[PDB]
Amino acid sequence: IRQKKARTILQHLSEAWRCWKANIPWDVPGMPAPIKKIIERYIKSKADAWVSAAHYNRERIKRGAHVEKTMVKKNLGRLTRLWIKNEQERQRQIQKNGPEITPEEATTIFSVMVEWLESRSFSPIPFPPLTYKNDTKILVLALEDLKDVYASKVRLNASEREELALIEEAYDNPHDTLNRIKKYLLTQRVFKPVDITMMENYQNISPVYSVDPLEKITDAYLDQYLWYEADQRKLFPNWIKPSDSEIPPLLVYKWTQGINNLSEIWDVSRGQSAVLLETTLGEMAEKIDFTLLNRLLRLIVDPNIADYITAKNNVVINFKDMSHVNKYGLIRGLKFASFIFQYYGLVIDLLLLGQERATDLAGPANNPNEFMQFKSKEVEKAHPIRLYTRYLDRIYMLFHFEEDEGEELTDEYLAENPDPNFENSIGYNNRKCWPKDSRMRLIRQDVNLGRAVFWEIQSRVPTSLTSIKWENAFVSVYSKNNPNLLFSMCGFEVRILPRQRMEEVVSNDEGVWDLVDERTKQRTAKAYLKVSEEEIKKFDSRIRGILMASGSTTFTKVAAKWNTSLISLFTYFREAIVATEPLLDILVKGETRIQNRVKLGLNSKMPTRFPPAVFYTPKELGGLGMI
Amino acid sequence: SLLTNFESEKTGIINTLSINQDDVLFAGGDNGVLSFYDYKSGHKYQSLATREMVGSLEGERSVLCSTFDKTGLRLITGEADKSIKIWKQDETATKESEPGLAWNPNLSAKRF
Amino acid sequence: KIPAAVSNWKNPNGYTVALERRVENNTINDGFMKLSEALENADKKARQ
Amino acid sequence: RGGISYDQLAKLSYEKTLRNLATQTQNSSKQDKVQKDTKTGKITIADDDKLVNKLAVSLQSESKKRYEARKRQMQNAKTLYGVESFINDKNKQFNEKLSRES
Amino acid sequence: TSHRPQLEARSGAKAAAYTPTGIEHARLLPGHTTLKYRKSWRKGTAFGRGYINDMTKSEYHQEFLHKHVR
Amino acid sequence: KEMLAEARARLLNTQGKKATRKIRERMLEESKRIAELQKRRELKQAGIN
Amino acid sequence: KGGVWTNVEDQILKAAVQKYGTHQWSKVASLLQKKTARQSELRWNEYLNPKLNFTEFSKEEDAQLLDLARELPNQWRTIADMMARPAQVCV
RNA sequence: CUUAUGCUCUUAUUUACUAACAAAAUCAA
Repeated sequence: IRQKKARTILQHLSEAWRCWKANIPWDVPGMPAPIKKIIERYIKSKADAWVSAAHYNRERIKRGAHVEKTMVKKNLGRLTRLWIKNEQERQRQIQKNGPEITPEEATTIFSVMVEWLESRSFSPIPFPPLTYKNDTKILVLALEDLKDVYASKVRLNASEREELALIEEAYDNPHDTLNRIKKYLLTQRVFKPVDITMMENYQNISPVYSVDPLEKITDAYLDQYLWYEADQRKLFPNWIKPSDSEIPPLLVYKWTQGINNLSEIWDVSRGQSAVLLETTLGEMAEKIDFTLLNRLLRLIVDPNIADYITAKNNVVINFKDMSHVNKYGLIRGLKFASFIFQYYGLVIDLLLLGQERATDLAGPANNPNEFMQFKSKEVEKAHPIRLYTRYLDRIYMLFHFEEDEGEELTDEYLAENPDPNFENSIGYNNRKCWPKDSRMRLIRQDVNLGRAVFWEIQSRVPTSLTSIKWENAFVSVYSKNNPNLLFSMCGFEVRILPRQRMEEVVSNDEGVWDLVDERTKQRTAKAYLKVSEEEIKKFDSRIRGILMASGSTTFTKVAAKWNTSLISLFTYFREAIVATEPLLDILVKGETRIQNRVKLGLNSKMPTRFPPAVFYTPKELGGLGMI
Repeated sequence: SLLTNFESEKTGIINTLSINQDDVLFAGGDNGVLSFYDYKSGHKYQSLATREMVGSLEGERSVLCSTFDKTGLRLITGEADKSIKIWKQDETATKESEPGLAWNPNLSAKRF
Repeated sequence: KIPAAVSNWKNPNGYTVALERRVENNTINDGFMKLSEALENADKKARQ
Repeated sequence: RGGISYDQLAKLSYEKTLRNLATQTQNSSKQDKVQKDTKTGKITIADDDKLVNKLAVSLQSESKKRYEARKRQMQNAKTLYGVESFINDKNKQFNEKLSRES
Repeated sequence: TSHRPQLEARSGAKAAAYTPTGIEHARLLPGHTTLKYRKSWRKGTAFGRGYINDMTKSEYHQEFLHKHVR
Repeated sequence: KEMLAEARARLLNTQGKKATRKIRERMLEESKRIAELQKRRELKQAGIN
Repeated sequence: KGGVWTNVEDQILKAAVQKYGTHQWSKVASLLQKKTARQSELRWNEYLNPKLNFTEFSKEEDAQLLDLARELPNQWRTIADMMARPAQVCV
């Protein structure tokens, strides 16, 4: 037989290639097992070509060197297949090999969190009663939060048409939809499946979770309710960021002022030193365990809502073909997902600071400290961790060491980890943006002290909760040898240099902060500012977004989107653009390319045809109105 | 003219052939079984099976291409496990100790 | 003998084939067992 | 069990045609060369006009019987099964093929 | 229908009996015309003190999807 | 039932534009052929070939 | 506007999946007026799939359920895959 | 050798088809 089986057996291949792309196992029930060996062999062969082209084109897109408009969407498709495969594999081997946390770890986690809440006399968040005085406003704030997506939209399809009906019907019937929400928080435990769409950012592909709108309403109410009660009862301490009290570049400014205002950091009369540490918490939200999550939320919230929160994270997630069950990781795409993450942050953080120092930072419960305070100099002085803060998942710690404490802490590291070839300065990383003179100099006793701090801290948090690695960690040391304490909190990159270590005081431009000591009112340091290279590449990726989405769009929209992107660029960090060279090159490269985009709207890239009055005159006079 | 018929029976899809100066003929199998034939007589005197990899599919154990070197004492096989294996003729082996497979024909398989 | 191919995605001649053609077995390990009982014991202890 | 290989089925159909040929000779009993050319290499065989007709009529009649046997089998195949929903004859035909695979 | 896989490839037997054209291609211009021949603060806290033949299970693939998703 | 009568017809119609148009062109081509043949017959009724 | 399922629309959807397949849900909602391809997919994967398990509770199932809901507190999509049952029936 | 409607140039209004034409985004009330 030659001609008749060729139809059938290659359709088995095409079906099996679809099942591999969809992560369906492809079991043909009675299949001659040598043929199953063949079709599995070539599909692994086609898998290797398919996965290698996905890696090859993604490096090519990040370089930004002549990728098609189609190939960007094709590569978004292949990587969102591979990300969910890595997700579905990670779900399966967790379920074969059980939870990563040992029950002794979960016992210690629970015992610390109980002790913290007992120390603060925290009364847990109740279920919202029938007669709750703030109830209609919290629903109002929630529904406006949902509406503001659609106040800026024009053209709608089915799912938001029925969504907008629900908000409007909830406006008409506040008391009906409050009773429906309280009924869902009591009873409902099974939820509709969530769709993942993943956004192109040309450097990373980020996931976006689309929730059912009836579930979105009760999420947004639960979101707005819990945050109000958490901030009312003072759940989260002062050092948990983002806070509503300040915008992030005011956070960076209060951080550097707070670095300045501790006593005797800059004094290196003795051999005393200062170490700042930056760490991601890695796969923080990816490695949250629900059985721990539910039990810890019994501490903090009435068990009905805590049951609701655990129930909502366990939903079916489907892309196009691929469907699985998120039975381990947290979904950020929920509205209330904010609240768990900061709360799960507090669980990670109380490991790091311990019971005593986190009590010393956040102060007593009746009279809490502000973001940079201690009740005395001595409570500040009694422990080397002087300043702690947490911005989402980054961690910023400040260590003040006397000579003896630094020597013990590096000797015990070298006793545990020797270095005969003195290679501690090889894997050490510092900011390649600042120049080599005023970068963190690789000098052995500071390099060994820097690793010894991190080795101390990686022990404090287990690898089952988060993955704190040295490859993501950044340590800055200030010493006799290093006058620079340099860190990156938010797209800012900050270099602090004190006044006594400036040898000569020169006037600067407005890209340099003047850090003021409080009690002398005197300028005692200078915090130089630059932009992170990441946010620079985000803005270049953003401009490529304007250019690739708008195929044959009107000219004034292209100029308008450039205005929105550039104002957003310059308003968030304004001062740091003074000092950064490659950002200025990318501003030139972007603005010329968008002017080239208008020039490609016609068939002319002539300079003489396009004087700057064409582009830069406002819309009232008939120009683009570019900035 | 047909010189000789080898004892190739039970092999299935022979991907590659290589011939030594020493009349060692190689027959790479799609089953992973690689068999060495004396070229003059057409007799299998060794049959061997490879390991696939640390982790890989059971169909991937297959030889796709092969050659001897100029000397003839090395056999280089590129296989579908994404690897290259270098097969080496075992010294310190006398006729005794390893005659190989027995010279046993059957007339039932009418190959001859 | 090869079965005929019944696909869940394509249907080039638009055939109607019954639902049984188109359309795990393990347990949880003791890691989940020991985890939940320890948390409950710690909760009972914290209650005490 | 198994199917019958094309050597055996060639032999069995060979025997069936021998038995039928023998019954034709028996019924004909109850109811009652080679020259090669010199000019060319072509060869000439003297034949009766009978038994050439009889072979041709037999081959036609066997073709008729197999045609009508399959045609009646077509009639049964589209009248037997009516459980599953279909769209055309080719749907039921292909879904009879999936029933044969079970 | 109209969208078919191949039963056979286009054979060179048919193209051999055709008459040639003698059109002049850019890559058949004379080039390389000559052959070359061979011759106490650490106490208060909670608790302190390789190749696989699978492109999807590889270590580089895990380091890929952690960086390019974020 | 009108939804069901629409669904009953859509599930039992499997071809698309290209096959239905090919059917229509094939019927119209044969109709042109049948017309042209009977023309020749009616002209042959008159004796003119 | 969120409507309830009649047994008429129930029979269209079963005949739709029988022809179109379980992945072409916008093909299914074209036949099925007033209903969504999300809603069509949701009912087939929660109600209408004949592989699903709508039957009586043996005492092994009841002892297994009270074990799983104690060991995996409030993970009903997780428990329903362990029980090989639909989820809201399991609740 | 059977003999049966010749569309007018401009402007306005209304209706039908048609462009498989286009479109409120950041932001300020």
